[PDB]
Order: sequence, then structure tokens, then C-alpha cells
Amino acid sequence: MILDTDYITEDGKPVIRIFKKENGEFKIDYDRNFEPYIYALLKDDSAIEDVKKITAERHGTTVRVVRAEKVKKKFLGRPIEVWKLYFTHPQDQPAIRDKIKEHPAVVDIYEYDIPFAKRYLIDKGLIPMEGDEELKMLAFAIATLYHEGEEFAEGPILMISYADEEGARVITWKNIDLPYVDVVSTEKEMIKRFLKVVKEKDPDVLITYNGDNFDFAYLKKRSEKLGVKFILGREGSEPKIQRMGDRFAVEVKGRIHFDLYPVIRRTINLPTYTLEAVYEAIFGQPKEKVYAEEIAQAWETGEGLERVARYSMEDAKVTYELGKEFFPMEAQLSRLVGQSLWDVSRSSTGNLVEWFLLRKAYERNELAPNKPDERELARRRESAGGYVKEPERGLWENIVYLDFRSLYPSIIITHNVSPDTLNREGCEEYDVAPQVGHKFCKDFPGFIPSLLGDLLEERQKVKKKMKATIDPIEKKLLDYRQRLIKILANSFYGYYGYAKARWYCKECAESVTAWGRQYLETTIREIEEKFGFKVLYADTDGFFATIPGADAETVKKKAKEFLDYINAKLPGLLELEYEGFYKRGFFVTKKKYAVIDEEDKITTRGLEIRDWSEIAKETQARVLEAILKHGDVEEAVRIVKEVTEKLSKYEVPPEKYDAEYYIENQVLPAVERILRAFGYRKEDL
Repeated sequence: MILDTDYITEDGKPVIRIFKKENGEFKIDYDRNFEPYIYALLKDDSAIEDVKKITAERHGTTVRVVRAEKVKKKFLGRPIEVWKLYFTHPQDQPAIRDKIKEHPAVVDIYEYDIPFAKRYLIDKGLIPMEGDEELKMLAFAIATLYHEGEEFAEGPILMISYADEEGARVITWKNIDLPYVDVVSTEKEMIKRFLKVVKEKDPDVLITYNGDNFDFAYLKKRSEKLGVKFILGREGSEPKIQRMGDRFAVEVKGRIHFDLYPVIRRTINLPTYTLEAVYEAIFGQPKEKVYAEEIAQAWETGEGLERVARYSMEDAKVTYELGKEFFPMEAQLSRLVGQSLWDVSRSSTGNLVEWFLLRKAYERNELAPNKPDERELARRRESAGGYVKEPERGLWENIVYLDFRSLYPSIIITHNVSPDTLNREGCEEYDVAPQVGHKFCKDFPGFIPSLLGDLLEERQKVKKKMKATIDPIEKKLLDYRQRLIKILANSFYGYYGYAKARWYCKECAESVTAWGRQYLETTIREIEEKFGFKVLYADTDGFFATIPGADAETVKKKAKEFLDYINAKLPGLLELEYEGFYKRGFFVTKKKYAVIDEEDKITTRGLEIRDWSEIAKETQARVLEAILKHGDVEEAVRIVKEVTEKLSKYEVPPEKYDAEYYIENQVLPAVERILRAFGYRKEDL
């Protein structure tokens, strides 16, 4: 399988390198015949001879147009003839693109800023991370001597830890009596020992937590200070430090540097992103933090070195565990988007769709539009929000939740919403978005709706293959692919309003939201007027409904009957589904509610919880239980009165003191936010 691609220069000519792992062995394939190129749109084809002679200069080298070729492509749903201009080196493109654009006979230039190594994967139809190859992984972490008024990496590295299938170990230059600690004489010897470990283990993946902005930079500065050959690449190179935006990223040639930090930063939403908080959120297990002051104090003639070595060991161990949890998902994401795991794991959702579209555009001979210039970028201010019903406050019995299956992708497909179909003149059929009035041609399938349709079809083909796959490892992998297709399909709407997007269409985005608001509001009035349901609450693509004075099985039956009715009325791919049944449910405000199923599991959208005392969290759970399991509001009130009395009589442990503070600032605020809708103010208790 393909792990990554890059290029090196030999005699001024680019040489693509394809890093592979085939049949358990590392390989490097070279391609010396891939030519960089750009497209140029001309006002007259006779002008090609003048544009071929356009020159620029990169160093002492004169940059010329090597070869031109007339090509016929599709651009915004219309055929177009452009000239494919070839160059010697990919770095010639930024040097000459402006001179070619400024030529009077040139209307515009295209596909001039697609990185050479990524251009290669797309054009060759190559997909990284494809196959069943087993990748060897190794996580690592470092512990450093920190003092407040010092420069970066002024203090030495105290410990280097690593972890894999064999376990976790710590390399240090102080005598620590632990079985997993390897003692060396100096910091230099510790770094050298780490390099030998990586070289001998030869992992395909190096896993870190913030290694892009800390670990590698620290190791680099210390290796320069100590005169150590910091070679980690499989081809004898040092880690390459790159600038993506305001921060950094690190590549290790021949391997995949998998930094968990950017991945977890976009997967889960947490108040803090410390390694301890992220491990505790994913695995539900606590992890002790040992601060820089404690580590410095312990190192400077300290007995607590075993505690710091254990912290170092746990850093590598949890990094390996987290890497095992997120790597298979990123591998499937890489295979779906068609780019290396290194790029994919560091990319935003908007850029992931862009790479997917760039590949599909090449396969379909679709000329890609350019990224917005600085002027157009400033003009792309977001004007976006679905329908939110104000909830009917109070306690409700036997509530069903109905929602649309992929509402926004269904709208895009059904109404052919795309920049290439927007206000296109000359069609015999159009769909008009309500409120915003944008028209979309229906005669020809649009570029994006066509791909979105194939994504949904591919998702179903993957789901069927998953049910038939006996192999549990492959079943989990197919589960990732099917979930990733859903995520990618549900990213097209956001991509339409993504300011940096090539296929940007604010009109498309507004139209999807407007149609979405229409379908949800139409369905609500339909279930109220034709089935006598009460819609308690609704948000964007679904609603909670019930029949005041009806049995649980009666509500279920009429809900299924409504589904048969409205699904026959809904156009194209739009489909309403039965998501789940709830015995009880109370709706406080927009985005604040709580429901309970027949199993007695409570789902909450406004829970108050580690910067909150256990007494407040326990009372809240007791209140919710009384409301959702017993349906007794009078009991929920009594519980709070009981807890406040136990706190005031000093009968409650302080953590699990100022009795007035824990009543007025802890218990009451956490419980009032739930009992609020009933009219139970703080003065009501």
C-alpha cells in the first residue's frame, strides 16, 4: 500500500517518490516522467504562439513553457477549450503564472497551485492506504527541564518514552529503579538510544500528541546543541519541519508522523485539550498530570523520580492507545479523500471536501475553478441557520422523534443544487428555492449533486458488504468507511459556504437552508392538521411529537401511519424516518431538553457537570430520575429541599465549609436550570 508521496529535484527535474509498504517490506518507487502543468484559457487559439514564448526567472535558470496541448474540458457545466501548459519543475508555476495571466490574450489560468505530490496521486488515480497491509506503529513522548525565564529547549530533555505492542518503556539519564526504565549516562546517550529504538523497530507510523509543535522541535534543538545526527527518516533524513499556517507540522520520510492533537481537536469538543482530558473523554479513565514545577523539583536532587518516570511512561502508553483508536479511522478517511494520512489528519473539513472534489473533477474531465483571490475572499462573509421551534414547556408523555434521512444532501440531489446549475439560462425545467428565490436547472445533473448521489449509493453498497463480512477487523473498517461517507456527504453544505472553496456557492448554501426550513415546517403542520399530533420541539431536520391523551402503542401506530403518508408526498430523495420512542420528555428551551426511553436511559441536552462538585451532580441526577422515571415533579422538589437541609446541617462531605455557598452557588444553580420551565424559580424552594 501507498503511505505517502513527495518529490526531490535531480538536475533541476522533479522526481516523484512513492513510499510503499508491500508484503511487509518498505519500498520507494520513483517516477521521473510526471510533468507539472497549468491550464490557460485564451480569447483566440491563434495567440498560443505568443503565450508559448512567455518567460520568467527562478534563480539563474530561465523558466519557459515546455509544451502546450489543446484540451476540451467541462467548466461550470459548459464545454471549454483550454491550453494545457507544461513546465520543467513544479516551482516554475508560481514564478511564471502571473506573467502568463497578465498576457492580453489570456482570459485566466487554472489548476496552478495544486501541490505536485498531490497532483500526482490524483492524475495517476492512486489511492493511499488501500489494502490489508499491517502497519507497525510506535508512539513517543518527552519530559523536559522547565524554568520560567528560559528560551525554548534551553533545558535538557529529562526522559524519552515510547510505546507499542511490546509495551511502554522510558529512557532516562538518571538512576530510576523501575523495570520499564532504561538508564543511560547522558542526555546525548538517551537521544542516541531513542534513535536506535526507532531504527531497529522500524515503525511505519510514529505517533505523538502535539509532536508537530513541541516534541520534534525540542529534540531537534537538543540534537543540534549536543551534536547528534537526528535521523528518523527511512531514507536517512532528519524530520522535515513545515509551516502550514500560523503553526507547524512535521514529516518523517518513509513513515507517517501521526500527530493526534489536530485530529482530536476536530473530532471531539472539549473545554481543554490536555493529553489527560482527551484520554479521559475517549476511554473514560482518569490520567494523573505531573506539572513542570514538580518535574524540575524532582530532577534537582529529588526522591519523586519514580512518579515522574511513571507519568512519562503513561504519556507514551495513552498516546499509543489513542493512536490505535484514531488511526484506522484516519486511514479510511485518507482512502476516501484520496490523499496521504499525513495531510488528511491535519486538514480541515472544508479542505477534505476540496481534495475529494479535485480528484472527482480530474476523473470527470471537469476543470477546477480557482481559489478566491484576497479581494474575493474578503467579500465572502457568511450570511446560516435552520428552523428552531420554541418548545412547549412542561412535562410530556410518550414522545416520538422523527427526522429526515440526510436532509441537506437529499435537498442538494433532489433540487440539483450546484454553482453550475444556479440561474443557468436556456433550461426547460428549474427548481426555485423558497424565500431566497435562487433557480437551479434540472435538465442536466450538476457536478456536486452527481457526486453526492454516488456517495449515498456507495454508502449503501458498503453497509451491505459490512453485514456479509464475517471478519471482525474488516467489519470495523467497513463501519468506519460507511460512517465517513455519511460525514463527507453532510459536509457538502458547509463546503458551499466555505470562503476558501473553489466550488463556493453562497446561493447554493442559502437555498439548502431555505428548502430545509420549508420541509421541516411543512411536515410539522402536516402532522398537526392531518394527524392531530402536538409538536413539542423541532430543530433543523427533526421534531419531537405526541398525542395529548393517547396510549404509547397508539402514538407509535399513528406515527408509523404519518410516515407512510408524508413519504409518498416528499419529492425525490427526501425521506422522514422513525428514530426512536421516548416514555417521557421535557423541553426547557431551544437546545435544552431531556428525554427517557423504555429502557430508562436518559438523554440530556443541558447537563451541568469536573468543575462542579459531586453533590451538585448527584442531586441533578436524582431530580432528572424523579421526573423521567417516576414522572413526579413534587418529588424532585422535595429532593432539593432535602439536599439543601443536609448541606446546611453539615451532614454532607464538602467535596462529595460555607453551607450558604454550596446552596446558592452550587446546588440551586445546577438544579434551577432544569426545574426552570415548570415556573420553579430559586425562591420557590
